[PDB]
Amino acid sequence: LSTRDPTVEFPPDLCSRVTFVNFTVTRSSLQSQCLNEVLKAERPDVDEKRSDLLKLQGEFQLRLRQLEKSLLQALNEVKGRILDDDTIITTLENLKREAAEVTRKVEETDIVMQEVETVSQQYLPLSTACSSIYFTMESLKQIHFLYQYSLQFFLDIYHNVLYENPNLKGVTDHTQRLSIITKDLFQVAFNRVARGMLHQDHITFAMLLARIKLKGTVGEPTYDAEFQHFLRGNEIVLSAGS
Amino acid sequence: KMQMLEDEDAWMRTLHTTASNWLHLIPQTLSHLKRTVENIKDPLFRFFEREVKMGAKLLQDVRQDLADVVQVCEGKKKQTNYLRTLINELVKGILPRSWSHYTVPAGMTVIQWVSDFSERIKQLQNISLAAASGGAKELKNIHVCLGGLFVPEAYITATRQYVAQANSWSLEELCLEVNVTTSQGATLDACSFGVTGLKLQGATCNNNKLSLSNAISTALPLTQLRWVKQTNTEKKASVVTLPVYLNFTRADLIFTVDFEIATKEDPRSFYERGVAVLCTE
Amino acid sequence: RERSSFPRFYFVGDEDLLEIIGNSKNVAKLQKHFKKMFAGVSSIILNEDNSVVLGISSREGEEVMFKTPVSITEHPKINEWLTLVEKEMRVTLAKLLAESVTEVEIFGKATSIDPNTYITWIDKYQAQLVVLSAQIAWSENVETALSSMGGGGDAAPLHSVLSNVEVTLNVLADSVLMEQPPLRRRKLEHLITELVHQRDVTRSLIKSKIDNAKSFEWLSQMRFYFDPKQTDVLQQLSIQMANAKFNYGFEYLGVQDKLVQTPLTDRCYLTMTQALEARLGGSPFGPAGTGKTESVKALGHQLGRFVLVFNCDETFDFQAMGRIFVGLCQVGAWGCFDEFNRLEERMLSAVSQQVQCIQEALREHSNPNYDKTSAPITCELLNKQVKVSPDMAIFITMNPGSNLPDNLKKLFRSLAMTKPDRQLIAQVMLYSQGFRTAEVLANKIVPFFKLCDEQLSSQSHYDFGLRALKSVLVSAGNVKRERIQKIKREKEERGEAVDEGEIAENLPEQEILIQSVCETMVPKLVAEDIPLLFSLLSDVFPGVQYHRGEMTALREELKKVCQEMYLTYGDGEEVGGMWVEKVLQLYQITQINHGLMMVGPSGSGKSMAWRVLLKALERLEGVEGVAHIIDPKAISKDHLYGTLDPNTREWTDGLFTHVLRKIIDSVRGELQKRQWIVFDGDVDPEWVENLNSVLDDNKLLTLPNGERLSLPPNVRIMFEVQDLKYATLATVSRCGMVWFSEDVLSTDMIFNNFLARLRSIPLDEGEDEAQRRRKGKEDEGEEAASPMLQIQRDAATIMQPYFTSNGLVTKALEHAFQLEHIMDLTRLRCLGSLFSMLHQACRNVAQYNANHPDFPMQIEQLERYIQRYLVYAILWSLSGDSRLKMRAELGEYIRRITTVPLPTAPNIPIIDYEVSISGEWSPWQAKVPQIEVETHKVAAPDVVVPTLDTVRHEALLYTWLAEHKPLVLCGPPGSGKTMTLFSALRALPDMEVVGLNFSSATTPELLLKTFDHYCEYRRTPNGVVLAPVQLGKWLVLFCDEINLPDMDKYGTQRVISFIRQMVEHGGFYRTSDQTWVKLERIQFVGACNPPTDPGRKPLSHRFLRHVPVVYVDYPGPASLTQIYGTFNRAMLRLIPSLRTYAEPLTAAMVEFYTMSQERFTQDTQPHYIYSPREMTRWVRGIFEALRPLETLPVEGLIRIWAHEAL
Amino acid sequence: ANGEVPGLFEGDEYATLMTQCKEGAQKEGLMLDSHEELYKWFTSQVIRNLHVVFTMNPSSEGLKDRAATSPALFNRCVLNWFGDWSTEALYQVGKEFTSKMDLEKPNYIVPDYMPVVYDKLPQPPSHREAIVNSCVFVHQTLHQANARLAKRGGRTMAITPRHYLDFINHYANLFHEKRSEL
Ligand SMILES: Nc1ncnc2c1ncn2[C@@H]1O[C@H](COP(=O)(O)OP(=O)(O)OP(=O)(O)O)[C@@H](O)[C@H]1O
Ligand SMILES: Nc1ncnc2c1ncn2[C@@H]1O[C@H](COP(=O)(O)OP(=O)(O)OP(=O)(O)O)[C@@H](O)[C@H]1O
Ligand SMILES: Nc1ncnc2c1ncn2[C@@H]1O[C@H](COP(=O)(O)OP(=O)(O)O)[C@@H](O)[C@H]1O
Repeated sequence: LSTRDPTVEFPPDLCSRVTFVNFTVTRSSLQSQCLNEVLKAERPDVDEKRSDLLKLQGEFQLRLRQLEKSLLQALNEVKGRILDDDTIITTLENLKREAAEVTRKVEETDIVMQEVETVSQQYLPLSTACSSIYFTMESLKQIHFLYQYSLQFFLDIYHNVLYENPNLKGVTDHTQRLSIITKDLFQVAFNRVARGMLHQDHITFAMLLARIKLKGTVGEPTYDAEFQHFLRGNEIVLSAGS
Repeated sequence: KMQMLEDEDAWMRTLHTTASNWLHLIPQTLSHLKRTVENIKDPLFRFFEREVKMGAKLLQDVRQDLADVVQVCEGKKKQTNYLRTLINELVKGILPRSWSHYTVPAGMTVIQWVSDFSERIKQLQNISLAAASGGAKELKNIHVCLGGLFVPEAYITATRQYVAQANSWSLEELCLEVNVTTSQGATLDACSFGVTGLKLQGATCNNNKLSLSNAISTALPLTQLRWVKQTNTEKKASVVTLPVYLNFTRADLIFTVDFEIATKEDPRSFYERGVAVLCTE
Repeated sequence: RERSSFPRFYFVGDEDLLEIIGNSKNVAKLQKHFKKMFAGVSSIILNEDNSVVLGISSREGEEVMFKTPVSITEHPKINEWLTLVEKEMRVTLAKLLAESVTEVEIFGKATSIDPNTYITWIDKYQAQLVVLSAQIAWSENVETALSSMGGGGDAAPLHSVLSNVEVTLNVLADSVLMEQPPLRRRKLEHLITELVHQRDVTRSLIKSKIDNAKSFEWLSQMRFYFDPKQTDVLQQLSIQMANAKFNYGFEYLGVQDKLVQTPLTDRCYLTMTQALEARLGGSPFGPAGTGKTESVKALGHQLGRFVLVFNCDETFDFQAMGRIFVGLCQVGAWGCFDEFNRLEERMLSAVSQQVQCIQEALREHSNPNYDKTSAPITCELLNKQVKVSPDMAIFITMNPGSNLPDNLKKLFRSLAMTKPDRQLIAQVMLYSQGFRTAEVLANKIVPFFKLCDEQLSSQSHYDFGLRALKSVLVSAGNVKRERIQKIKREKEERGEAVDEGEIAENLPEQEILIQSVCETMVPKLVAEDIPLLFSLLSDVFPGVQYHRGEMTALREELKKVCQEMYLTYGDGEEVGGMWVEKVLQLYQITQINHGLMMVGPSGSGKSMAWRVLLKALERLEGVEGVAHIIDPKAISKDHLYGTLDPNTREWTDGLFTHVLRKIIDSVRGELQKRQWIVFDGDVDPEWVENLNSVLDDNKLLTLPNGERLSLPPNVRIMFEVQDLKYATLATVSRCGMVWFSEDVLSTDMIFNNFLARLRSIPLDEGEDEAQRRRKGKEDEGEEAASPMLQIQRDAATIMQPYFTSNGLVTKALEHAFQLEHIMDLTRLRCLGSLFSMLHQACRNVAQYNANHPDFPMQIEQLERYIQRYLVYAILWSLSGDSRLKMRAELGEYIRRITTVPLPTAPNIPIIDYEVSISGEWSPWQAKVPQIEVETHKVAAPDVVVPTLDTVRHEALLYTWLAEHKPLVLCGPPGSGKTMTLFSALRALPDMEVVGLNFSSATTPELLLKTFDHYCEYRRTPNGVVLAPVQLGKWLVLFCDEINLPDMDKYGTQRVISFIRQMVEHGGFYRTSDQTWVKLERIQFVGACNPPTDPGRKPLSHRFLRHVPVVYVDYPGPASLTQIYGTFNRAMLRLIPSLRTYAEPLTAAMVEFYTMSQERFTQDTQPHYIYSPREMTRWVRGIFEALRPLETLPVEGLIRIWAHEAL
Repeated sequence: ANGEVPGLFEGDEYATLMTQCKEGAQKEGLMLDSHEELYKWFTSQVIRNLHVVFTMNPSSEGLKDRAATSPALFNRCVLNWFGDWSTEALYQVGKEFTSKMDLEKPNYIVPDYMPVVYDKLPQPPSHREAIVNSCVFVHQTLHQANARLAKRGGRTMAITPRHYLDFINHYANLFHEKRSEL
C-alpha cells in the first residue's frame, strides 16, 4: 500500500490492521543524510578509511565463507587427485591473505573511526547550519504563495556546491576547505533561491541566512536574546505609560 | 512569521501567559445604557445605546473566548479541532474569521487588534458612565474620538439629527463646516460637537488654514464639527475638499472636510500632495 | 441554414421550435414566445383570417399601426414571412417616425402648442417613436442654432431653443394634473423625463457660453443627427457620441421603462459607446442598488437594440449561454451580465473564455488594416463558426462587496458605479409624475432612505434601495392622481367653480408623499421601530403629519365578523387596534398588489386576519369569497406545480395548476367571485421559480406543454410564512409585507377567544352541526341547548377573573416563560393545552351528570371542581414539559401566587395530586391499582404495573385523546413512554392503534400508504371523507419518534408539516385526485426524546404551536420500589420457601441501582446511563436462573442477584 | 425495542412470510389462526431466537453517524467494557507463543534487583521469564512514548494488542530464521 500526502488521520479500526512506513525527512533524517554526503565526498582519504571499516559485515563475511566451505575441513578419504602441480598452497594462501586482512581490520577498528568522529565533530555545525538553511527556505511559504521549493532542489544545491564547484579545485587544507564549503553553500543557495523571488523579500531571505550562520558559528555568542527581543518586541505586550 | 512551518529544531504556556496579559488589559464588563422614553427621543442617545450594546456583546464574546483559552491552557478544559485551528492562527499571528465584527485595517496583528479593542472599549466605558451620570444632554458635551467608535459615520449622522431636532430644521437645509481649533476645551455651540482622534496628512493646520509641509503627518488638535444652515453662498477658489479615511490603507470613506488655502499655493498642489485626513495611522 | 434565414428561433427551446414548425397555423400557440423574444412586445396583431399582420400588440395594450402591413398567405414559408414581418416593422417605424418628426417640426417651431393637439399626437404615435421624435426635433433645432451661430457668438437661437423647451415643459406641467390611460400616461412620463434632460443640456450650454459647431462642450451630450431624406431606413437616424458615429436600430422597443439620463449614466454612455466604437467591451462594477444593469438597459433603449439581461445569480444555464452568445452576434443585441462574479470555477472560466473570444472577434473590426470591403468575421462557440455583428455589445457587470476576471481585465473598459444621483432621480420622477414642488421634497426624501438604512434596526425584510424609492414614487403619483379625482368630484358635487391648477396649488404635497411612504413601508415595520421612525420622519419632514386612510365601512364589516367569530375588537390603540390596523393594511396591499406575504411568527393571527378580512369584504361588497389553503410543503414540487408524463404526453394536473385551471375555466363563474389562495407554512425558495412568472408582469403559469394561464385580479395569492429567513431577495422585493409582531395576538385576545368559543360552541355535536351553521344564526329559545353547554357557560363565568390581563394564568405563563423545558417553548402551545384540559373538564362534568340521572352537580361543586382543575391544568400545561425539579418549583410558584385552595401536605408535590369528580383533592396513590402479575410473564410486562406516574399519564392521555389533539411525550430514553402509550391506548375500546415508527428518511407517502391499507375513501354531499374501513371505530395513528426524520435543505421537515396541516385544517389535498378531504375518525400521537440528544431534530414552532407536551422522567424511588416489589412478589413464587425475601431483594436492588446511577454519569464516559430497561433485564436474568432450579437457599439467591448485578 | 420493525413486512411479503410462519407453527405444534396473533407469535420467536452483538472501536469516534453513539443505543444495549489487555494477559500471550523455539539456556544469572512489570513473575526468573518480561516492557514503553508524544501535541495513533501479537510473532519468527541461518 502507498499514499501521497503525509498528513492523514487514519481511523483506529484501519490503524490496527496496518503498520506505517514513513519516508518523510525531519531534522534528524536531514542531518544524518548531510553527514552521509559530507563524509563520502570531501576528503577522499576519509571516504576510503570509512568505507574500509564499514565492510567488515556480510560482504566480507560471505566473501570469506564461500571458500571457507572448503578451507575449514580436511580429514579423510585419500584419492590421489590433488598433486597435479603442488600449487594448492597458493590457492589456500589466496584466502590466508584475506584472513590476515580481516584480522588486521578487526584489530584496527577504532583509530580510523575515531578520526572519522573527530572529523565529524567539525561537521556538526555544518550539518545543523544545513538543516536550518533548508527548514527556513522551505518555511518561506508564509511570505508569498509562489515561495515553494523542493527537498530535491535543496539536495541539488548541496550536490552542486560539493561536486561541480570550481572554487574547490586545487585546495587541500581542511579548515580552509570547510570554510570554502560553507561560504559557497550559502552563496549558491542564496543565488538560486533569489532567482525567483521579489526584490522586497531578497533582503528578508538574506537576513535569515545571516542569522542562521550567526547561530551556527563558533567562537562568538549567538546573540539569541538580543535577536529575540529585537524581533518579537513588536508582538509582545508593551506597557503603557513607560 | 517565518519560523512557524518547519523550524521545529511549548506554545501552550506562552499562550497562557499572553492570555493572562489579555485578561489583565481588557476591561471586565461593559454596562448597557438604561433606556427611558424621554431619552429615546434623542438620536445621540439612540446611536450611543446601539454602540454600547454592540460593544458590550463583543466584550462578552471575547471575554468568554478568552476564558475558554485560559481554562484550556490551565489544564481544566479542552479545545476541539476548530479551536485548535484557532490556536494555530493565534500562534502564527493571523486574526481569525470569528473576530472581524467591525471596521478595522486589513491584515493587522492580533496584539494590536486587542490593544485598540481595549482602547475603544475604555472609550465606550467612559461614554457609558457619562451617559449614566448625566443623561442624553451630556452626550453632546462629551468629546468623542472619531476613529474609536464602531460607526463614526452614524456618529456624525447622529449629531446632524441632534441639531436638526434642536433647531426644528429639515435635513436638507444643513451643511458641515470644519473648525480645527488649537484651543482645548472651547465653548461648544449648540450646533458644534467636539471630536478628537484626527490627524492630517501632507499638510499642517494654522488657524483653520492649511499649509504644505514635508512631515509625514501632523497631530490634529480638538476638532469641532459644526452644522450650520446651508446658505446659497458661492464657493471660494481657496477652499479645498479632503477625505477623512478611517485608516491608512484608505479603502472606505467616512466624510468630507473643507479647509482654506492660506498662501499662494494651488489647491492642485494639495490634491497632488494627496492631503487626506486619517483617524488611525 | 435556419440561422441564416431567420436568426430568431434560438433563445427559445428546441421543442418550442419543433411545435412552431409543426403548428404553423397555430398562431395562438406561436404568440407565446414574444414576451422574452422582443424587448417589450407581448404579442402580434393579425387578421381574422390571419392573412395580414395588422400590427404588433404590446404588454400595456398598445397596438401599433402598420403603414405597410405584411401579408402572410402569399409567403407560405414560415421564416420568410417572419423576416418580412420584422423588416416591414422597421420600415413602418421609420415612416411613422418621419411623419412624426415632420409634425414635431411645427410643434417645436411654435411658441404655443395646443394641449389637445399634443395629446392627439401622443395617442397617435407610439412611445418609442414619440420620444425619438422629441430627440430628433430638439437636436435638429439646436443643430440649426449652432450652424446659424457659426462662431458669431449669437445667443439668440440657443435662448429661443431653451424658451421653447421651457414652454413645452410648462404645457406638460399644466396638462399632467389630468387623468389619462396608463399607456398615454407612460408616454407622457417618458416625454417629460427626456425633455427635462434636454432642458438640463441647454442650461449647461448657456452656462458654458459655447459658440462653436464642432466643440466638445456640445459633442459630449445626447446628439440626434437626423436625415429624413436618407434612402436606407436604419441610416436615417444617427446617434453620434463624440468620436463614435452610430445609427439607431429601428426595432419596436414596446412600452419599456426609460431610465433617467443622470450624469453618471451620461459618463456610462460615453465610456461604453466610445468602447463600442473602439470595438472593445464594457464592464461596470460596484455595489447593489446603483443602476448598472438598468443603465445598460437605458443605453440599449436610447440606441434601439434588443436588450436581454442574462442574470446568473445561482440561475445559470451553461448549455444556453453559448446560444445566448450566438444569438447576440447573429442578430445584434446587448446582453448585460448582472453579478458575473457569483459564478463557480469551471463554468465561470468557460464562459470567460467564450466571452473573451467574442470580444476579440469584435476587436477584429477595430483596426483599419482589416478593411470592411471584404470582412468575413469569424468566431468559435464550441466548434462552430459564427459571424459577429458590428453593433452587438457584451457588458460583463461585476458586483464586488471580486474584481474583473483574469481574461477580462484588458478587453473591457471598466467603469466604477458607486453612488448614483438619487437626489436627481427623485427630482426628475417627482417632476415627471406631476408634482409641482419636485426638488425640495426630493432632497427631503433622498436622505430619508439612507437615514432609514442607517438608523433602523437591521432585519432581512426591510429594504430602502432605489428600486424601492421608484416604487414609492409611483405610489405617490397614483395617490396624487386619486386625490385630484376625489377633490374634483367633491367640488363638482358641491356648489363651486372647478379649476385643476387652482386646486392643485392649495394641495398638500408633503402630506401626499408622507402618506405614500407610510402606506408602502410602515406595514413592513416591527413595533420596536415605529416611534423612532415617526420621530425620524418628523425630523426629515418637519411639521408634516400622516393621516390614516379611514375605512369605516370595512371597519363595521370587520367588527360584525369579529363578533360573529367569537373575538374581540378595538377602534385603534385599544385591545384590538393593532390587529385592526394590520388587517386593514392587508386589505390595502391586496388592493394594490395581487399577492403579498404575511410574515408573522407562530402565535400571531395572520390566518385569522386573512379570514376575517375575507368575511368582512363578503359582507361589504357582496362578492363571494373562496379559500384555497394550498400547502407547498404538503406535496412535493412536481405534485404541487404539476408534472409531465415522459412518454405519451399528458399534463396531469398538480394542485396549484389544477386550481388555476379550474378558476380560469370558471364553470361556476368565479370571476364575479373573489378567490384567495394561501400558501400556509414558511417560505422555501425551491417552489418559487414557477411562481415568479405567475406573479410577475407576465402573470402566466408557464408550462413545458405550452398552456398559458392568465392571472385575473380575482386571483390573489397570499402566503402565511413563519419567517422569511430562507427567502430570496426577488420574493423580498416582489410582494408586500405585513409583519405580524408577536405582541398583537395578546394573552387577553387568547383568553377572550377561548371563553367565547366555550360559551357558544356545542361540544359533542360533531360533523352534523358544523354544516348546520348555514341553517339558522342564533337558535333562539335554546339557552340550555345541552346541560353540558349550561355547564360550559357556568364554568366560563366562574373562570372569568382567572383569564384577565393581570390574571393568575397570565402570571403563570410569564413565569413558565422564564423557566426551562427541553422542547422549544410556545405560548400558544401552553394556552392550547390548558384550553383542551378545560374542555375535558367540561366533558367529565357531562359524563358524570349523564351517569347520575337523578341530579346534576350544583354550583358549589362546579366551582370547586373547575378551580382545582384549573390549577391542575395550568400546572400540567406549563410545567408539564420540564423536568421534575423545576416542575415542582413552578408548583411552588403557583402555590405562592395562587388564590385557589391547595392540598394541605407541605412536603408533597402539588402535581402528585388528582382532582376528584367531587370538589376536593385526592392523591393518585389512593386509587392506584395494586395489581399482582402472573408468574408466567413478569420480566416483560405487556401491561404496566400501575404507579403514580403511570396513572397520571394514562389519565391525561385519555384527556388529550378525547379532543383528538395530537400529543407528544418527550423524555429520557427508557422512561416507559412507548409502554404507557400502548397501555393507555389499548385500554380504551373506542379507538384502534396502528404503531408506526418514522425513520430518518420517511415521507408521508408512507402515511398515505398506511391510510390506504388501514382506511378507505367515501364520498359525501358535504365533501370528500377519509374514514377507517371498520365503521364506528376511531383510528389513532401512532408515531414512535417524531423527531427522527431529517430536515429538508432549508430546515423544515415534511413529516411534521403534514401533521401540522392535519391538526390545523382537518384534511389534506390529495395527489391523485387533487381534492380536499376531511378527517372524520382519525387522531394523531407521537413520542420523542429531548432535542439536545444527537439524533433528535428540534421541531418547528409551527407544529409545536398545536400539540401539548408531557415529560416522562425516570420513575423515581417510590415508583421503582412499588413496581419492582410487585414484580418480585409475584416472581419469587418459583421457590415457595422464599416468600419473605422479595421486599429486601427489591429494596437492595433499587438502592444499589440509584447509588450506581448517582455515581456513574454520562459526563465522564458516554455510556454511563441507567434505566429500568436494564432493571427488567436483571429481573429476566434472575428468573432465567431460578426457573429450571427446584430449590435454592437464600445464600444462593443473593449469589445469583450479585452475579447479575456484576 | 419491539422485536420487529414497522414497515419490513408490508405487502406480498406479509402474505408470504405469514404463510411460511403458519407452516412453521404447525411444524412445531401450536395452533394459530388470526394474522395478528400469528404476527405476535413470529415476533415472540424472533425476540427469543435472534441476538445481535456489536464489534466497534472504543470511545474516540466522533465522525460517523454513530460517532458518540446514541444514548438510546447505550441504554437499550447491555454494555460490556472489552478494554485493553493487562500486563498479566500480556505475560501469558508472551509465554505460550515463544515456547516453541529453542530459547533454553541455563547460563542466565539473576540480579539483586530484577526490573519486572508482571507483578507475579516467578522469582528467580528463567530465560523464558526474562524474555517474556522484556517483551511486555517493550509494549509498555511504546504506550508511554505514545502518551508523551500526544501530550506534546504531535501526530499520534492508538497501539493495539494486534500490534503486540504481531511483535511476538516477529520476535519468534526472527529467532527462528536466525537459528535457521546458523
Ligand atoms: N380577533 C381575535 N381575538 C382574539 N384571539 C384571536 C383573534 N384572532 C385570532 N385570535 C387567536 O389566534 C389563534 C389562531 O390564529 P392564527 O391561526 O391565524 O395564528 P398563527 O399562529 O399565525 O397561525 P397560522 O399562521 O398557522 O395560521 C386563535 O386560537 C385565537 O385565539
Ligand atoms: N416504569 C416502568 N414500568 C415498566 N416497565 C418499564 C418502565 N420503565 C421502563 N420499562 C421498560 O422499558 C422497556 C420499553 O421501553 P419504553 O417503554 O421506554 O419504550 P421505547 O420505545 O424503548 O422508548 P423511547 O421513546 O426511548 O424509544 C420495556 O422492556 C419495559 O419493561
Ligand atoms: N438613473 C436612474 N433612474 C432610475 N432608477 C435608477 C437610476 N439609477 C439606479 N436606479 C435604480 O437602482 C436599482 C439598481 O438595480 P439594477 O440596476 O437592476 O442592478 P444593480 O443593483 O446590480 O445595479 C434599479 O432597480 C433602479 O431602479
